[PDB]
This record gives sequence, structure tokens and C-alpha cells, in this order.
Amino acid sequence: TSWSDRLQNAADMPANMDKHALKKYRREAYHRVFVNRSLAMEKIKCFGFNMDYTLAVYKSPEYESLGFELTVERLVSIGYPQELLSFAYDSTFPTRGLVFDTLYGNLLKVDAYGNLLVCAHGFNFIRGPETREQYPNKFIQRDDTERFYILNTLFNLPETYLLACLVDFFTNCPRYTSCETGFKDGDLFMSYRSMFQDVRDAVDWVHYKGSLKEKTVENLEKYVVKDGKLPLLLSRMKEVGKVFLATNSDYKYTDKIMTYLFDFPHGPKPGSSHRPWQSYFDLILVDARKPLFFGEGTVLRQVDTKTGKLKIGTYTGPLQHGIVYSGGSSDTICDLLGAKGKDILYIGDHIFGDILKSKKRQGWQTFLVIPELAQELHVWTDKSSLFEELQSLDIFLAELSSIQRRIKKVTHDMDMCYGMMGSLFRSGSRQTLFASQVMRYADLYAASFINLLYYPFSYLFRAAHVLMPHES
Amino acid sequence: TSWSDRLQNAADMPANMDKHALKKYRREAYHRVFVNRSLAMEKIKCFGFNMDYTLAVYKSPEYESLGFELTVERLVSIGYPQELLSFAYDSTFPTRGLVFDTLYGNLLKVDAYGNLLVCAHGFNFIRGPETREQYPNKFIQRDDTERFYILNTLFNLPETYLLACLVDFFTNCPRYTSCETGFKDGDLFMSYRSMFQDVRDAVDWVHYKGSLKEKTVENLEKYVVKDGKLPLLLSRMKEVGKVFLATNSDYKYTDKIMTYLFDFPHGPKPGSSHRPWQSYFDLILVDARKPLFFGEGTVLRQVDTKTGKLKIGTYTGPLQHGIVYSGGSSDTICDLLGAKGKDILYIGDHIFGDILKSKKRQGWQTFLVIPELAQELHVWTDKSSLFEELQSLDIFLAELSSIQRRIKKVTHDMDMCYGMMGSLFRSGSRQTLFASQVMRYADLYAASFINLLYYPFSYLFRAAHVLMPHES
Amino acid sequence: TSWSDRLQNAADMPANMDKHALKKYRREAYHRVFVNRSLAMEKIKCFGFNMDYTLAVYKSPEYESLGFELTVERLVSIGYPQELLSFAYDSTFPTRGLVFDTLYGNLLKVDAYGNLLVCAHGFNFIRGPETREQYPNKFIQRDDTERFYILNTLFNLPETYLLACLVDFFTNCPRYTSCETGFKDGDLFMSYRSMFQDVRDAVDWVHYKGSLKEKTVENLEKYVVKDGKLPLLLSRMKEVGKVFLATNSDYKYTDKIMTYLFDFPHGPKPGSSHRPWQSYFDLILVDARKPLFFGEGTVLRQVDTKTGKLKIGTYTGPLQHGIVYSGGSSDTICDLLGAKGKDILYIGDHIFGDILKSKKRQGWQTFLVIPELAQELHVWTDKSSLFEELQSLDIFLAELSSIQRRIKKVTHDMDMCYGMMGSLFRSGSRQTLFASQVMRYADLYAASFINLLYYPFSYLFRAAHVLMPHES
Amino acid sequence: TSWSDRLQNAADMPANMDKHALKKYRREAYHRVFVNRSLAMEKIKCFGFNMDYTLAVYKSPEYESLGFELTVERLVSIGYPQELLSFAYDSTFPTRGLVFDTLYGNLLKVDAYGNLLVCAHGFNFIRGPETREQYPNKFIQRDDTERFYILNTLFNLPETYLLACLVDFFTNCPRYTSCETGFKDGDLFMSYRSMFQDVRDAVDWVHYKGSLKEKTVENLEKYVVKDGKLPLLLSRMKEVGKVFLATNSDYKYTDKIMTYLFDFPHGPKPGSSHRPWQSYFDLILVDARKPLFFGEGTVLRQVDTKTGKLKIGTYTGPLQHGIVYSGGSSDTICDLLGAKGKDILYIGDHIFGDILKSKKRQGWQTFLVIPELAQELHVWTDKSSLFEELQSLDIFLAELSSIQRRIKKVTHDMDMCYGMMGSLFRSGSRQTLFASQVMRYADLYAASFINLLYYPFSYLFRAAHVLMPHES
Ligand SMILES: Nc1ncnc2c1ncn2[C@H]1C[C@H](O)[C@@H](COP(=O)(O)OP(=O)(O)OP(=O)(O)O)O1
Ligand SMILES: Nc1ncnc2c1ncn2[C@H]1C[C@H](O)[C@@H](COP(=O)(O)OP(=O)(O)OP(=O)(O)O)O1
Ligand SMILES: Nc1ncnc2c1ncn2[C@H]1C[C@H](O)[C@@H](COP(=O)(O)OP(=O)(O)OP(=O)(O)O)O1
Ligand SMILES: Nc1ncnc2c1ncn2[C@H]1C[C@H](O)[C@@H](COP(=O)(O)OP(=O)(O)OP(=O)(O)O)O1
Ligand SMILES: [Mg+2]
Ligand SMILES: [Mg+2]
Ligand SMILES: [Mg+2]
Ligand SMILES: [Mg+2]
Repeated sequence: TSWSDRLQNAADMPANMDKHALKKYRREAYHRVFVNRSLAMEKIKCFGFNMDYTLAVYKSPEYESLGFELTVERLVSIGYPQELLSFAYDSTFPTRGLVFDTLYGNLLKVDAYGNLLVCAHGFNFIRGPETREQYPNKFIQRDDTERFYILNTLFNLPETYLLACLVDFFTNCPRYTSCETGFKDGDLFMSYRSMFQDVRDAVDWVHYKGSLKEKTVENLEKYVVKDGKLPLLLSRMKEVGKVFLATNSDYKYTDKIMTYLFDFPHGPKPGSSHRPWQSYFDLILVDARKPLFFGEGTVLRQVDTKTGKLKIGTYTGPLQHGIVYSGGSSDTICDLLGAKGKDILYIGDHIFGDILKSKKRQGWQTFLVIPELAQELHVWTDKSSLFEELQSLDIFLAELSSIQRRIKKVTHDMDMCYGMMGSLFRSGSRQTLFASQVMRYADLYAASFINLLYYPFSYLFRAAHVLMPHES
Repeated sequence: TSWSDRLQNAADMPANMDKHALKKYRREAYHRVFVNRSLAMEKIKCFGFNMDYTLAVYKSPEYESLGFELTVERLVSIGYPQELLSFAYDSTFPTRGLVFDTLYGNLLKVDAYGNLLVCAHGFNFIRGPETREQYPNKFIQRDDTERFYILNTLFNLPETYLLACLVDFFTNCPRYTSCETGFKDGDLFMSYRSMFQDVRDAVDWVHYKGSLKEKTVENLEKYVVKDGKLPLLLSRMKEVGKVFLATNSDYKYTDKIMTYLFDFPHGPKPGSSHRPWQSYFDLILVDARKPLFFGEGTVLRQVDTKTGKLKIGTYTGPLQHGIVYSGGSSDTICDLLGAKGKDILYIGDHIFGDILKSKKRQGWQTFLVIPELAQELHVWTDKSSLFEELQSLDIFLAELSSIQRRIKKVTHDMDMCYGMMGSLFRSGSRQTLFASQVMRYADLYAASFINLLYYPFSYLFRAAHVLMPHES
Repeated sequence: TSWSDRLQNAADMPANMDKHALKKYRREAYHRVFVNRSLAMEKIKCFGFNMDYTLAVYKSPEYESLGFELTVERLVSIGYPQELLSFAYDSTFPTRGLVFDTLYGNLLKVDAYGNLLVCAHGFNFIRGPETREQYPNKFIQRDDTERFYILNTLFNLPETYLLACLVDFFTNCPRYTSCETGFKDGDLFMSYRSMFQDVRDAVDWVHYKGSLKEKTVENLEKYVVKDGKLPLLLSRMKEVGKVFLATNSDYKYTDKIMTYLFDFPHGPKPGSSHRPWQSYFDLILVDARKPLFFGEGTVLRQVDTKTGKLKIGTYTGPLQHGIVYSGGSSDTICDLLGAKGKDILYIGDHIFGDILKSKKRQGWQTFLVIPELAQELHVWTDKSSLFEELQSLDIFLAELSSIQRRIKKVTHDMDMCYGMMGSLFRSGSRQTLFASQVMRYADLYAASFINLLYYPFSYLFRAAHVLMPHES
Repeated sequence: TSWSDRLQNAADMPANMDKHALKKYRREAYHRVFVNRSLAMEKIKCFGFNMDYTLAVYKSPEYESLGFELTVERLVSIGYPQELLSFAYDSTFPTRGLVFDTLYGNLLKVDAYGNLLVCAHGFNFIRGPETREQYPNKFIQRDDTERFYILNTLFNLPETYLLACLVDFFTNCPRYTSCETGFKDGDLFMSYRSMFQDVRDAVDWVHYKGSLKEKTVENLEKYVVKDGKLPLLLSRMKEVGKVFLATNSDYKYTDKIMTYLFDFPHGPKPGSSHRPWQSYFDLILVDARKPLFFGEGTVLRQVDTKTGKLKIGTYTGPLQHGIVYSGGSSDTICDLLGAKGKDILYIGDHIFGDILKSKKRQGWQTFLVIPELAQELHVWTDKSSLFEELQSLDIFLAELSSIQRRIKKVTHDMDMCYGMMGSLFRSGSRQTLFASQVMRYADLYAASFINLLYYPFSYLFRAAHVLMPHES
């Protein structure tokens, strides 16, 4: 059972909009919206979306596996060894939000301070004492962006696994000699940095020049979660405010995917006339180039929706019915919709490019979709005895080293329930960078934005006020 | 009763080192060390200090008043109007950590997200509706460092007040015409940005070229808190680890101030031989240039301690007894003391330059001194009925607008107990940027670092583990 | 008769290597090497080449016309209007080295100081008085690289003409309104800057992603000058020094073009065995990325010459027989050939990327190929009575305004003999930027590098010493 | 006889303004204006000046010696060794325009291409073969501004000599060990780069914080050339155009120096009323900050001429009688005087900051003052047999190595007639960087701007037109 199996199972159920049923449903963690800061929904005047991994949630592990295969094939076609063709995607290895250290070729799971929680070199998980040669303070400067790359999105899952596959391969293939910063093959030296760059380039290439989009659109039922409740929720949002789309994808791809998401023999409700996906938006903007979108952005262009090409010139006109925009900036949305930032709830899956940036640069209110939560919540509840034991052990230890061996063991067994790289949100009792960023920048979060359907228009989402230690 | 009166009253008391007395003393909030993240003191191998406003806590409001007067005098001497000489420092106006908006000439108190909590134009406190012309989303991009200046340190208190004095003066003096971004005096236009720069330049000048240091050292009892417990605590630290000083000040000034701080007719304890201040440090580093110190730093130099001048050349030698360093980097400390970052507890008063930077760049453990806490804690406890009422009102309102007028009123009355700009840490129920940064980057904090004297060597400082909303 | 007709006519003649015949031949300006600074050929130890427009001189106007057509087709395919398909390349319009002003949409011919010599808006040549609204000092800041683009190479001839075609089109098409900085088409505004960028992007696209290379290689006799004397001269160079190729082109294309250039039923001389083109080089380097090549360059890679793909990794080995390099830096050449800069004669056609940069950054000796000289020399000699009249008029005027109308007229008639944009090297008595840069950075220059064949190994190229006015 | 002795001897002579006398006088090279590009004086509408070393020509070697002494004293006061006090300025060592190589501690005299003409390490002049270890291609990348510093102005003569003194001292003092990039003194390493920076800082300090200005103004007759013909020429300029001053110096110093320059018991002519120096200018601008002045510049300020302080605010008014400006940009001059660049003749002594920048950035016409020419012209004429022999030897050698030993010897004997670093303009037959820059950027040049007095208002300065080798 993947997290997308969980999402599609809930997608298959029609909405029971009876008030009491809705209240009952949203008690379950799976259908809940979680609250980091209080938010009065009555004050939201605009609902903003992105498409990829928010409206269009790609099925797992099929879509990751497709991306992986195509990226591998691209590396082989540019000269990587034939053995890469024996690799096969393994969904049990990667967790999202890991950091690739391009100097030493390690995948690192870190906390908000850059402290090391896990370190894997290829598939070798390096124990604490042995990480000290390379990380003498068990720490990285995680904003040293020339050295460290943060794998934030679900699109980064294939490369997360591939990086580990490649380090493992070169390490164990006697044609190469392993060095601290890369591999020697006679008079050729491949640094981990250059290897990483090749992987990144190949992933970009697969998406923008290769066959990934074409292979996705030829089998949308295999690759994309589909939910009759989507048009219902968007139609309801439009009854109380404005609705917009700001996507990094292009118009041709957006139109294919969105047409699929709205392809039912009805509109918002069974029995209602089907309506084109575009009719659900007051403003549609493609090629957004987030995160630059939230600063200077790019020139505002108009899409010719017949051809899918941009009209020539910068668009200087007003918001009009049927127009589709390309590029621009977050100021375009505000200006054209007559909104200030706090009037907007932006619904994103990219912790950096959607959530952190809209919050910090523009003061937008935020909703983070975290698809893996659909399955992490099941693990959390099913294995809760392990976390609770860990908690008791931490308490007992603090109440002034056999206990320390036990803490490592329980931490490991708990973490393995999630995958080889553990929970998205923690390793044992230590929170991840990703968890910290979710708490700090996402006002609301959930396994799916669909969970807003279970709360009324006027709902006041509440979080407890925070007190400093000296105020308690 | 200023916060420095509180600190000096506690300074005047000799240490009662009986175990039970120490435990009893540190129960009181005034003598407590507060904990944001757990910290095992047994693991600290080095104790690091800065001097200004940490070891040498300048008395208030005398020292602020001196800085203010000298800065005013410098502005007049470069051509500002004679009316400035009628200004007098008012300690009830400024709170630390405000942001000066150089575009519109406002002092702003903001939360961690850049939301406006207070906005004052000169001495006019601008109500919420009226801030909307200049701040349509009641928000600033607080990292837009070309526009906004964050007044982080106690050295910034005089300029905080002076900026407000100047805006008030020019606004109400009929020689000038008030414009959105500055003042017109015939064919001269003074922007708030250029005014701010003149103030900043004059404060720097007073410190580095003018008479502030000379006037301070000629009356140290008036200007600097002095505590017989200082040598005691430093001597105890040196029994269990290494002790270092990294100060932005120069050696001549450092030697004058430190000699004063250690000028008692005894050493660590009454009855013990007096020892020179330098004997309390394994490493002494001046001209540190924090925050650059925590990145590339500057060339390591050696001070000639006879002359107070730098020896010519970069110092390439080892740590030796009696040597004093100048410049260098945080790596100098680690290398020469044989320490890794987590072995170090750095004791600072500069939330940005000492605490945030050492934590984020180097993974040092941190202790933030907050001198104002010595008096804010008294207000917090004495006026607790007001905060508690505010809390109940927030609860009652949330449990689904006469109440909203009451929330504004109680928020205002509470805030005024601290000063015209409120508590360092909050406005009503909203936490400040400074509070957020204290919680995020300072592992420990207190009104004085002296409060470490009341905890044993082995102490385990404990903070509760943090859970995400979906983990609760 | 195009300049390439002249070059191919001389190419068709076999070499008569008799000493007296060679001396006689090199007296004619067409077969001469011209000298800006003295150069002792005996001191040259390495001869360096580029390929495009040096070894491989594309035929004119056929190749320009092909580039033009394909660029037009690309613009139409991305949404430019269908009328562009009626454009046809006109070799009589563009001269090389013009500056496009992206603010006002003008092609400018300037001197070394940025003084305006010609200004054309579309096909409207703007008289002096009328240029003053846009250029009040008849001057541009020609290093303001964000505004001005210098069209240095023969590859830039199609876009030179196309830019003028586009400004003319939009100006005269009543669908658009002409503004100072671009064109309005309803709610779309196309700046001259964005138009320019589209043209530049389309030219790049045609070369790197489109069909230009494929169409060139399918008819090499139509598109590329071929000369049996090439292998002869390169073989002679190799008898007295080392020979290298540093080309911005890729290996696959290089191999196709070079194989064509050496495809004769003989090697260096008639009667000799044919040898592969690679055998004529001690070092072959592709993907050079000049001008970056002459600074930091890029990582040194090795080409797999079977596949045409790069081997994975940086190449750390020595110079070996049969190896082909990719990327690297000018230091690669020096290190691997055991050369210092003054030992190298680099033979280039790019005044900036080959000549100025190798001279200024590395102190290489330089030879500039200027293919248009093959026809400009004919005009210069045939119309010499016009220049001589201009000279006499300048003299007579200086010897203290009917004469000034005559100077404009004669200047215009002279310039028109070269084309609508005049000589590469001057407008009337004023030298162009290009001329100045040739004199300043090219030690030697000629219509073809083949002209070195007519000078012996030991030749001392001589230029007169320069004296300052006060030294004369 | 120094160059300033020559200038003051000519200064002492009253002007004979008879037409025939003026024509006769300007035939002599000493009183001539030299012409790099033709310039019609009738077209000049504004005459612009700088003060230091143009209007105010400091006497030599007295002023250099003063600067040297004060700089030495400053270095000793910050910790340099006492032996520096034994140094004494030697005017026979430095020539202007040398390059200090901060890596290897050499003074270099280079041509326009960065080729080495002379290399001195301290006072050791390094022969050609021995320069090859450090400069393998006898070349530097002279725009590598982090490594190389170009000593352009007469203010740089003291530091030119001091740098050589210091390298010599440390090299020969057995307390220090000489290394490739600096000197070791036990555990202190002084790089040539840090030494250079100390010298540069000390020269700045002497000028802006120390006693140089005060010592100059207390003995102006010792330190500043004074000429009754100055007011005459400026008065004549004002009869036919506008006159402005743009100086990097401050108003207080400018007023002292200018008052001295105009302190005669007459105005322009004997018998005429004395007039204040300010009356000779339509526009007076101080604190110009050239070269930044010719780009963005700084905020335009107004000087209070009573106090010498800046009025507070940016000056937004028109040009008015008696106003004095500070900061601004070259656009300030043009706007306020109603001039375009080619209407302006700017008279400067700084080849980079006055001449190159005004020409290249703004298209101003230029006049370079070169005070040393007043004595170099005497050497040039007196030792002309040596240059002529060198010329004949170059000719004879070229007409196909005993001759090469003779060329080195004659080159050396010629160069020594100018000083140990040779002529400003050449070493033997090779022109210097400075010479090249004079020819390229200075339209006119002379030993003094006073030489304009000897040419009528309408004069047409003529230079021969330049032809390319293929045009001859
Ligand atoms: N999730 C992320 N992915 C990629 N880059 C990130 C991410 N979070 C932060 N950064 C980058 C942007 C900045 O260059 C740098 C500063 O990060 P840091 O200050 O440590 O984190 P933060 O949570 O305070 O966010 P911010 O970066 O916006 O300040 O790190
Ligand atoms: N207290 C402060 N004083 C001055 N500048 C600050 C302060 N805090 C942050 N900055 C600056 C440094 C960066 O340019 C920018 C980024 O800040 P921001 O990311 O919002 O805060 P933060 O608490 O995440 O710290 P950081 O700046 O280190 O990421 O703001
Ligand atoms: N032919 C050219 N093509 C493109 N850019 C040029 C060319 N010549 C010079 N530049 C650019 C590089 C620099 O940014 C800037 C400085 O030019 P400038 O100093 O005026 O010319 P130059 O002949 O002295 O060469 P250089 O640029 O190398 O100094 O202009
Ligand atoms: N006389 C000088 N003094 C200081 N810097 C100089 C001087 N001449 C040139 N430069 C600097 C400015 C640029 O960074 C760099 C480029 O110089 P270069 O192109 O070789 O000389 P140039 O005579 O063509 O002038 P420019 O620098 O303006 O292009 O060198
Ligand atoms: Mg997305
Ligand atoms: Mg401090
Ligand atoms: Mg080429
Ligand atoms: Mg000057």
C-alpha cells in the first residue's frame, strides 16, 4: 500500500455533504487539515493552486519508476556504463528532503540546524563514530548551496535513489578506484560533484526534452490520481472567493493533465453538466518560474490557447474572460484579482518554491500538501507503541548507557517502519529540516488539499499560542 | 528601577556556594537560566565570551544617554540644526529589535513573518487602518536589507530614540515640508534614507573616532556594572574547560574595561590573591569583526600587549601563554583550542552576530544574555493578571466585536507597562521577531550569564521535545 | 563577385612553390599578409587554428542566405507573423561589426570612441541632425553591454539583415503602432530589446538544435570553400613547429567539415598519399567555449572518437597520439605543447573571442583572417580616385562649407561602393571600431591564412615603429 | 633642474600677447600643445578643470619628499621598524605609471600589451633571462586588478619609491627571511600584498587624516607652482565659453590652494582689479569622486561656503551665482551648463580618472597635462643622437647578435638619462602603457595647460589621419 493507493482509495469515495457526516469524517487524521498557525477561513478571498503534485498527484511508485528509467536511459545514451540498465527503482530507499553532499557523495538526513541524523554512502549507512572523519562536528552548513543540494519535491525521489545507486555501483565495480571526492578510471576522474550535475541535467532533460510527459499523457489512469471531489471543492471555493492556478508547467501539458482531472460525465456534482477545467479559474497562469515568480518574476505573456504558443510581446491588458497568462510575478495575481497577500491561501507541495517563498516574500497564507502523510499517518498510529517507548526512555535517561543502546535500537526499528531513510518528519525523537520548515512556513497542511471539503466556509482553524520558556 | 539597577543589586551580593542555597536561588526567574533546547553541560569543553554588553554590561540609562548626547553633538557639528541640542534621551521610548523603514521613516515592531505589530512615525503611533496606505498587507519583506535596518543591540538604543526625535522634529518644524519619503527645505531634499545613514555614521563615529570610549573609561563606576562573582564563575569554568574571549572591541579598550571588571582586592574569592584579567583566558582575541568572524574572517594578527599595536604580518605560530590575537576566524578558536563546535558554549548579547551566526555557520552551542530581562521579568510577574485576561479573551472570542475592542485595550495597557514600544518579546499575544530568533538560535538564555554560577558542572538543562500537529 | 568567389578562385590555383614565383605572388594585396606589429616567424613554435570561418570559410551569400531562411522559419514557428516568410536575404545591406541598439532599435556603425558614423532604423538611414534626439552627443557608451550588441562575426550577417527587416516590417505594417522603444499591437507591447533577444535565440537554435548543420553537410561544395593548398600549408607548419586546433564547434561537426576540407585524391602535394585530417594536428580540442577558454575555461574532457560522445570524467592524462580533447583552457594547450604564449601564433576570425582575448589574456601572437578583404581590396584599388579626392578635400578644408557638402557626397559615393553599410574598416575618412580593434590586437592579418604559404619559414614581418607627436 | 623648476621658470615670465610673439613661442616644444586627434577649438563651449597637479602643480622634489616622509612616519607609528626613519626620498628612482606586482613584490614597467620592459625587485634590476622564473612569457595580465596596481599619478611617486625601499630593506635585514611572496619574521609572515596595502592605506591617511594638507598650506611658495598667466588664460576662456572646476579635493583645501594661485596684486592682467578665484568659474564642484563621477556619481550636495560644511540634503535647485556643489556626476555639469560632451574640453592630469573615463564614458574632449614633459623634452632633444643611433641599429638588424648587445647597451644609456626607471613614454624603442593611453585617450596634451594661451580662439589643432597597413 503506497501513499498514492491511500489517496486514490479516498478519491474513489463520493462526497457525503451532510453536516454531521463531514464533521465525523474530518476527525480521522487521514481527512484532517492540520494547523501550525490560526487561520480564519472567512478572511480568505482567493484560493490559489499549483498543478503538479497538488491538483495532479502522480501515482507511486509507478511515476517515480518511469522518471528513474528514463533518467537512467538518458545517462547511458550520453556515455554512462551499460550496467546502469540493470538498476530498478526501489521505493523503500528514498525519503524526501535529503541533502546530497557533492563533496563526499553522501545522502544526508539532517535537522533544522544541519545536524546529521542519517548518512548513507551509496547503500552503506554510516554509524555515528565513522561519520566524524568527514563531518567532525556531525554538522553541515546547509545553506552552502554550492556544496549541498536539498531534494525537496516528489520529482526528486528518482534522483535520490539514482544517486545512491551510482555511488554504490562505482564503489563496487573494480574498473574504478574510490577516492574521497570521486572515482578514478585510469586517466579519467569523476567527482561526485560532476556525477551529481549529470544526474540533475538528465532529470531536467527527461522532463523538458525527453519522453516523460508523452509517456505520462498516454496512460493517465496509470500515472495520475483522479477524484470526482476535485471539481466539487473548486466549485465551492468559487462560490465564496476567487480561484487561480499558478503552475511551473507549460500550457500544452497543463491542458492535457487538467482535462483528465475534470473528465467525468458530470460537472461539480453527479447530475450536473460537465464544464471545461478552465471555467473553474478566475485566473490561469502557466510557466510561472517559482520561486523567481515571488520576486522579480518574468515578463507577463499571453498564451494563444488554440496553438499553445505565446503571443509575441508583453501583455499590458486587463484580466479578461478566457485569457491565459504565462510568466509574470506574484504581483500580477494580486493586482489582477484585487487581493492583498493575507487574502490569499496558496495551496502548494513545494516547501521552498511554493510555501516558504510566498509566505516570506509576500505574506501569503499557505497550505502545504504532503502526499506521503496519507501513509505515514497509518504507520504513526500502527507503530505508536515504539514512539511511546522512545519517549519513556528519553524521560528515564534524563532523570539521572545500557539505556543509550536501547534508544538507538528503538530509534532504528521505528525509523525502518517508514523506509530505509525513515520518516519525512523525524529520526527517532529528532525532527527533520523538512518538519521544521513545515511548522515554520505552512499555516495549514494535510495529506491532500481535498480535506478542505470537510470544513465549512466560515471555519476557524486554531493553533495554540506559543510561549517562551520564561513566560511559562 | 532600570534593568541595570536590577543587575547591579544582584551583583552587589556575594555568592553563597552552599548546594542548597544555590538550588533555592535558581528557582527565582531573575537568577534562572532558561532553556530552548536541551544541553548537557558536562559536554561543554570550552566557554567563549564577548565583552561589550555581556562581561561589561553598561548601566542604563546613563550609557545610552551618553551615546545619544555625543551622537547628537556630532550631527550638529556636521551641519544639522541647533534645535537638536534641545533633545534629551528618554529611556521609556525605545525597545530593542525595532526595524527602521528607510523609505517612509517609520519605526516598526514586527513578528517573525514581518507582520506589523506597532508603527510609529516620529512619536505618532499609527493605528491599524491608517498603516494600510504605506503597508497594504500590514507586512514588510524584512530581509530587504537595502530598505530595512534591524536595531538588534543595546548599542542601538540611542539611535532608536534619535531617529524618532528627528522625524518628529522635521515634521513639526515649519522650515521644512513633509513628503512621503523625506523633507523638503527649499532646494534641499533630505530623504529618510539619507537621514538614517547620517545617524548610523554618527553613531559609528562617536564609538571609533569620537569621545565615547574616553568618557566611559574616565567614570567606569557610573557606566559599567561590576560584580565580584564574575571572577568566581570564570575561575570555575576554567577548572572544567577552556575559556576564551572573542570581542569586536580593540585591545586598548578591552584592557581598560576588563581591568576594571577584575579590580577587587582579591581574585576569584575573597581572601584569594588578585590575578590579572588575562589569566582567566586560555585564548584572547580582539578586533573579531563578528559576524564575518564566523565565515571567512580576517587575517590572524598578534597584538603587541605593551603598545596595544598590531605586530606587522600574519601570525602563523601556535597558541602560547600570554599571546593576544586580533582578527582571525572562528576556525582559529577551534583549531587552537582543539575543539569542535558542539564542545563550545558561546555567550553573546548580539542575537545576529554572536548567536544566530555561530549556531548556523559553525554549530556552536549558544547562550544569549538579555539584560532587559532583569526588569521585564518583574513586569511579567507584577502585571500577570493583564496577560491572563488577554488569554481568556482570545479563548472566549475563538469559542464562536465588543470583545475585539477589549482585546485592543488590554493589549495596549499590558504593552505600556514595558514602555512606549512594549516588551522586547511580544505585543499582546503576538511574539516579536526578536522572541522568535531567541527561541530558534539561543540554546540557553538569561538576564545575565552569571546565572550559570547557580547550576552545578554536570547540570542537564532540559527543554520539552517538540511535536508536529499531526503527531499530537 | 562575392568575397568568397574571390577566395575560391584563388583556392582553385595549385601552389607554385618556386622562390621567385612566391615573392612575385605576395606582392599582390590579395595574397599578402599585412603587419600591425613586427613578428619574427622563426620564433613561432606553435601554429594554432579555429575551424569555422578560418579553415572552413562558408560561401557567400549562399550560407548567410541559408542561416537567414532557417532563422526566419524558426521565428514564424514560435509565433511571429507569416509575412516574415516573404523576406529574402540581401547581401548588399549588412556590413560586419555593426552595433544593435536594443533601446531604440537602430543599427549603428561606430568608431573606436563610440561616435556615430551611420544610423539605420530599419532601412531608413538617419541623417546627422535627426540622430540628435536619440543620441544628443552623437555617441554611445559601447561597453554598456546590456543595451548594445556588437555583431562581430560572419555568423552575425543574417541577423544583421533580419533585425533591419523586422524593424522595417513592424514600422510599416498598420496592425502595429510605432513607439520609441518598440511596437504596440493592442494589449501586446514588443520592445526592440525582446525582439532582439528572440532573433538571437533563434540564430542559436538554428545552429545547435535546428537543421543548419545537417543542411550544410549535405551540400558541402555549395556551402564551403575548398583548397588543395590547405593541406600543403599545414604540412609545412608541422615541419617547423607544432600544429593545434581549438574550435568552438563539436567533434561530430568538426569531423564532417574537416574530412571535406582534406578530401582530395592526395595528401599535402599532388602525388602524395592522402592522410586523415587529424594527422595534421599535434593537438585537437573541440567545444572550446572561447572566449571563456582564455580565462578559467571549462573542465578538460576526452572525446570518444568512435561515438563522438564525451568519455565520463575529467581527463587528467598526458598528450597522446590520437586523443581528442573537449573544453579545457588556453593553459591546456600551453602545458601540453610545452609552449609560452609568444611561441604561439593563433589564427582566428573572431576579433573578440579569438584575437583580442588571446592577445590580452595570454600574450599569444595573433593572425586575423578577414574574408571580406578578398573583395574590399578590389573596391579599394578600383575606386581609389574617390578616397584620394576625399583626402584632398580634407586637406583643403583644413587649410582655412560648399566643401562640406562635397565631403558628405564623396563620402557617401565611396561608402556605397562597398554596400549600404559601407566598408568594414571605415566610413569616408573615419575608421570603424572594427578597424581600430584589428590594428590594436591582430599582429598580422589577411584575406586568408593561406597567404602565409607565400612567405618563407624565417620571414621577418615588419611594421614601422610608432612615435608620439612630441617625439616627431 | 626638476620638471617643476622648468615650469616655474616659464611661469615667472609675463605673457607677451602680440600675435607674432605668440606664434613664435608655441613653435618651441616646451610651449607647444601636442595633438593626437584633430580638434576645432571654435567648437569648444565649455572648459573644464581639475585642481591638484593641473591648476595646482606641486613643486618637485619637495612635495614628493614631504609625502614620502609623512607616509614613512605613519608606517613607523603603526609598528613598522625604526630603520624606516633612515629612508630619504630619491627623485631619480621612480618614473610614473609603473605597476606593482603584489604577488612577487616587483615594480614593473610594461607596454600596452603587458609585456615586461623593466622589472625591479627592491633596487635590483632583473635582467631578461632571470625574469622568466616569475614571468615565463615576459608578460602580465595587467587588468588583473586584484594582483597588479598601476601607479598613474604624481601623488603615487612617493609610494613608488617607498615600495622599492621596503622590499630592499626587508630583503637585506637579517631579522627577516625572504620568501617568494613576502618575508618571514619568526611566526609573523608579511606578504608583499599586505605590505602594499599598508603603504596605500598610509598614503591615504596622510592625505585625509594626517598633516600633509596643513604642511602644504603653511608654505605654499615652497610647495606650489604659481603663475600670473593662469588668471589671464582662464579669463580668456570665459570670454568665449563657460568655465568649470570638478575636483576630487574638498572645499576647504580647494579654497586655500585656489586663493594662493590667484593671489597677485592684480586680476587677469597687470593693472586690472584683483577678482576672487570663484569669479573665474561658471560652475564649481568639489568632492567629485572621479572616476565614479563619470558613471553613477554620488548625490548632488551644496557647500555652505562660510563654514566649508555641506548643507543637509540633496540639492534639487538650478545653477545660481555663488553656489558651490559637492559630489554629483558628469551629467550635473552637462545639464547645468547646457552642454553635450563634445562641447567640453576637460583638462586633467589623471590618465585614468580624468581622461580615459571622460572620453570613454561621456565622449568629452580631452587635454592631458603631463608635468614631467617640461624636463623630458629637454632630455629628448639633448640626447637625440642616442635615439637616432637606436633607430639605425633597429633598421640595420632588420635588414637581415653583436648588434643585439649594442641595442641593449644604447637602450640602457638612453633610458638612464631620464632616471633609473627611464622615460615615462618608452624604454628604448618600446612604448609604455602610459604612452599608449596618452595617444588613445588624450586628444591634446602638453607639459602645462597654460600652453593654450599661445594659440588663438579659433585654432584648428591637426593630427594626420590614420591608415591601415592594407590602405597604404
Ligand atoms: N528547503 C530548501 N531548499 C532549498 N534551499 C533552501 C531551503 N531552505 C532554505 N534554503 C536556502 C535559501 C538560502 O540560500 C539559505 C538560507 O536558509 P536558512 O536561513 O537556513 O533556512 P530558513 O528556513 O531560515 O529559510 P531561508 O533560506 O529562506 O532563510 O538556504
Ligand atoms: N536579527 C537580524 N539582524 C539583521 N539581519 C538579519 C537578522 N535576522 C536575519 N537577518 C538577515 C540576514 C539575511 O540577509 C536575511 C534572511 O533572514 P531570515 O531568513 O528571514 O531570518 P532567519 O531567522 O531565518 O535568519 P537568516 O537570515 O540567517 O536566514 O535577513
Ligand atoms: N568587439 C567586441 N565585441 C564584444 N564586446 C567587446 C568588443 N570589444 C570590447 N568589448 C567589451 C568587453 C568589455 O566589457 C568592454 C570594454 O571594451 P573597450 O575597453 O571599450 O574596448 P577595447 O578595445 O579597449 O577592449 P576591452 O573590452 O577588452 O578593453 O567592451
Ligand atoms: N591606467 C589605468 N589605471 C588603472 N586601471 C586601468 C588603467 N587602464 C585600464 N585600467 C583597468 C580598468 C579595467 O578594469 C581594465 C581594462 O583595461 P584595458 O582594457 O587593458 O585598457 P584600455 O586602455 O583598453 O582601457 P579600459 O580599461 O578602460 O578598457 O584595466
Ligand atoms: Mg507542484
Ligand atoms: Mg557584545
Ligand atoms: Mg571561427
Ligand atoms: Mg588632478
